[PDB]
Amino acid sequence: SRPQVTVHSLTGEATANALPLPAVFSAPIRPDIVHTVFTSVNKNKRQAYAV
Amino acid sequence: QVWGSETVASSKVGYTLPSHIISTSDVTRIINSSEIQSAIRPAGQATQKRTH
Amino acid sequence: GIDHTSKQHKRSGHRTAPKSDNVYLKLLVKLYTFLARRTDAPFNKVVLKALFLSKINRPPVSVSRIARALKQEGAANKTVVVVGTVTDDARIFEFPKTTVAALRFTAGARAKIVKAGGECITLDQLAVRAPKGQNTLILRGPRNSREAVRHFGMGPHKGKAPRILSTGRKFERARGRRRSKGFKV
Amino acid sequence: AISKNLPILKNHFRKHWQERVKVHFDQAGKKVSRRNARATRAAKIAPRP
Amino acid sequence: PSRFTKTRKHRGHVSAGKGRIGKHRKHPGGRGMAGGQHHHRINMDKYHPGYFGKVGMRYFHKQQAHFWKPVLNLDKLWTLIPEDKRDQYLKSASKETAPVIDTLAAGYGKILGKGRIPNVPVIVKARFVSKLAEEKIRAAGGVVELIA
Amino acid sequence: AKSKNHTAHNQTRKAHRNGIKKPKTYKYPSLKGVDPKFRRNHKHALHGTAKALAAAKK
RNA sequence: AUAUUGGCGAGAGACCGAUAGCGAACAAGUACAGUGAUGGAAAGAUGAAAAGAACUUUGAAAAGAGAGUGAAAAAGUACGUGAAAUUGUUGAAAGGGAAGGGCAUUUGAUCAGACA
RNA sequence: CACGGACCAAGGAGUCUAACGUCUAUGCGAGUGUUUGGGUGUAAAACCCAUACGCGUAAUGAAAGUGAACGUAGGUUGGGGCCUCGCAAGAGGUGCACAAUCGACCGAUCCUGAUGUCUUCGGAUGGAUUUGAGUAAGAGCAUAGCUGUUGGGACCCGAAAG
RNA sequence: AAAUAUGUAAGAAGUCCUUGUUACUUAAUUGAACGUGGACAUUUGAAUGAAGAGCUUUUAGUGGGCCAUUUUUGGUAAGC
Repeated sequence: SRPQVTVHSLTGEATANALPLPAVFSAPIRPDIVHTVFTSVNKNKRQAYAV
Repeated sequence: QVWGSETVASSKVGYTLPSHIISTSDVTRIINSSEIQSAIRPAGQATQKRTH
Repeated sequence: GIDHTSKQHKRSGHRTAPKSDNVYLKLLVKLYTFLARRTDAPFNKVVLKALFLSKINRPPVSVSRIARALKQEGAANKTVVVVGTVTDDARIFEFPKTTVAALRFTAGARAKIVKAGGECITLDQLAVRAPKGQNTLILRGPRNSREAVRHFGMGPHKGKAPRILSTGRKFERARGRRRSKGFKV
Repeated sequence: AISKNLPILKNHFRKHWQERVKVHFDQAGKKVSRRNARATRAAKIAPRP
Repeated sequence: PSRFTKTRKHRGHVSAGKGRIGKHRKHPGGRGMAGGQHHHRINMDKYHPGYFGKVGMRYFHKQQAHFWKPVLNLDKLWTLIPEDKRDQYLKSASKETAPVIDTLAAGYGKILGKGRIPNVPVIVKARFVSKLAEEKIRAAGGVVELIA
Repeated sequence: AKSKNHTAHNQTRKAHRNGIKKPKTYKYPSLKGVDPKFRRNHKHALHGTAKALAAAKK
């Protein structure tokens, strides 16, 4: 019922193990909300300046 | 566990992964499926002939 | 030179597309431009305009209003369309089947309809089930129930709620509101 | 001074207020200071809670 | 966002949206609320009736904790039961098993009778109630217990 | 230092840029200024006849 | 627990970048002014390294021309780059109490684009 | 035959903040707001959170106080969309938002003032050319943005004065 | 007693017939108001046009005016 992502080993060599999707990836993709949230959130490690 | 699903919910108080306002992000399939194509008139031309 | 009977280059005064940068609502708009263009159904033209609408002009439709409208005669089996948001109302306790289609359902309204058995549907699903909008009720919601409309038309002898930040005695109950102090309104 | 239908406003900025502005840039710094205080107290002091 | 402003668009234009005749000036009608009785009287009448004068009685040293009495309507009474138990009590409407509701515990000092709870018995513990609330609850088979 | 006291010049142009519109009459106007005796009786009459329809038409 | 543009010690910035930023990036609270209280500046940059031009010649000297050092003196301590106003020389063009501009063409000068 | 301007460079004038309104976008939605603070941290970021508190869900009245369904939450007139008949024109049914209107409900005011009993308390019931910034199946809360308002050096420069 | 200027109307929220409610009114189920029900429809009740009709919110600048034809006051007149 979910696309069954396969797991991969450190030296390549794809494993015989497969896990379902956690549904975070079927969440909606909203570039506009990511945009607004990013602007406001990247303003938040700012440091004051003044003459 | 962190972000929730239809089964699990926990790790965020009353949080629910948001809900789609459209079942299919591909509109060609919807338009071309069966019933719309039944229910629509025939089409014309992508660019019209010029008259006069 | 021309004596114009009207203003030139006047726009229609109507929103021809949504301001929202929402990919999915633009996709809905694409679908319904196609349908209104190819179906000769008034329903889809209506739904297209209502997609273009703004938020205050898409006020939420209560599930109780849905029930009220399904208590119409011949309308229990109509799919109830809301181009907007369907909110819940615990003030009802007996709620019917209600096939309901809308952009957004709250958790409460979703739960309520699914618990009564009905189905909560997107407008693309509605299109697939109903290209001409067969067997439908469009439900708009209340626009002139707003705190802002409470204030429009503010003048003497019109009764439309001053703009005021602190309500009570000492705040605009005196002169102009009562004959004992000068005059009333 | 007075204009269209707007609410009557009461803003108390007629004193020398920008001689007494306090902006809380010290918020996170004081949080870290407060945590280190609690931790160094709980160390220095005892097995007490 | 300074760049999505109109000072940007008025760069080049002499007066900057303010006129060649008024020649934007500092306080050319006064500051704040100068003139409510003289030269802004028509503003204050029409859009602010009531502003000037006294109204009633003074309360020296008034607490609002005294007057704390937030209200609840019968149409929102059943919202005070957990949703898990609400259907349980709603079905099987039986005295000797009637729900109890701590309205004060929920944060409500008075209970009002707006509209039409179901015909189920309920025990409503409230400091105050209205007459129609009492009537509607007793008609639906409940009772109001008064508390402090 | 004398002024131009009064003139009604340009004022019809101003009034007609937005047009002298009729007040947009309606059916069922306000019964304001209408005699209270009539108003009371008329209330009781409307109540009676609407009651007749509600109490006869099944 | 709270305050803390002074002091001391540390770390940072969607800050300014030498008409900016502290008045002060420099022997700056200096030079200077004023009886005094007080007022109060301007001023950074050769080059990797002085390698800072040995030597000849002219000149009374300053300097110049050469030579030369140097990747470069189209870097010579009047020094990174080196705009403009303003000026010199050369060249070109026009000019009967202004010049300048627009449309259109002559004349002169200069200039790109193209046949597989 | 009004003012300023000899020339060049560089500099140079609607900004920020607190509270706000209209509109818009977004999030959740009869609720919303994590960021006072606590936890955590690859550290002044990101991540997580209890109790509250604010605004909203109930107004009205100077207050004491009281406090929102006669009725499928009313009737009428219109009303898009849908439903039925028809090939259509058109006919009927249902009709959200919205407009107008006659009503009902809540509070204030003025009246009527019953059954009763600290016999002056009580307030049923029924009214009205009266009145509210109300109800009549909630819409708001928060973030952000242009424009606009108020206080502020408040677009920049500018007094005589105190 | 004009000319010019001006109000109203030129029908669907209409006309016709029968008939309900009322606490108003009448000597009187006579009237008044709102109505049920039925009848008249596409030359539905002049002309022309209708670069869409209706509605709302918010906000800028302005709030020194001048000229001409015609009417007209003051003034001998005036680019008053």
